Amino acid sequence: AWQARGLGTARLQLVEFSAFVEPPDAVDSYQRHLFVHISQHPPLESVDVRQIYDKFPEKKGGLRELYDRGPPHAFFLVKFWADLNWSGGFYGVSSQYESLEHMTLTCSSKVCSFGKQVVEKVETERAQLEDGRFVYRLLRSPMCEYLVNFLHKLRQLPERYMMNSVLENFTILQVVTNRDTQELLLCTAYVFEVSTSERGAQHHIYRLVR
Ligand SMILES: O=C(O)c1cccnc1Nc1cccc(OCCc2ccccc2)c1
Repeated sequence: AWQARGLGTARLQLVEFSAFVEPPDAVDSYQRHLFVHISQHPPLESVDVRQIYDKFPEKKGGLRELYDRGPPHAFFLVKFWADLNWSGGFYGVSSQYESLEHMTLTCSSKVCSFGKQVVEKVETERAQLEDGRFVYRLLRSPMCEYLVNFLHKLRQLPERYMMNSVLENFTILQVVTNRDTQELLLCTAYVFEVSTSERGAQHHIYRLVR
């Protein structure tokens, strides 16, 4: 009855999320290539979280501990089929959330390889009042150089199944918390495959249950 139908909770809803590259010539005629993209402008299916425990960090800030803090309804798994056909351009990530209440968000994004945290980015965004609800805009964050280099290497692999093998061990954990109260608002686990290109980016969102 109170089961999510999109990625978010009654406190904080994902509006839009994308990762993209704009070619250097974008200044002349604009174009951006979307690696992955969620736009949220029946209940979702569910995946038991224990199955994905070892794809993410441990001991602290890991999935089990986070799920242990709660709240359980705030945990989502997103599977992406990334579009890897698109050098020297701008690699960016854009996130947008909204809420009924005014908070200061802290958003932590962790890239893990074989479950070991490899890179982490932490950002805060203060609410902006706008049309009844509050909007949080973390737009055009530069991709970190580890991911850009990873994408350039990945795009070079001679077989799609080889990119999928490599991506089997690559995950991203995103945890959004109330900066002031420390309460977790949204935790999203991302897992990745490569899209055949022809099909651009796709995704499938699941609730994480236990
Ligand atoms: O923004 C950053 O530097 C950043 C830093 C630390 C952690 N996470 C970050 N961002 C982020 C979050 C979620 C997805 C995403 O990229 C999808 C592209 C992609 C990557 C690999 C295989 C296929 C497709 C980027």
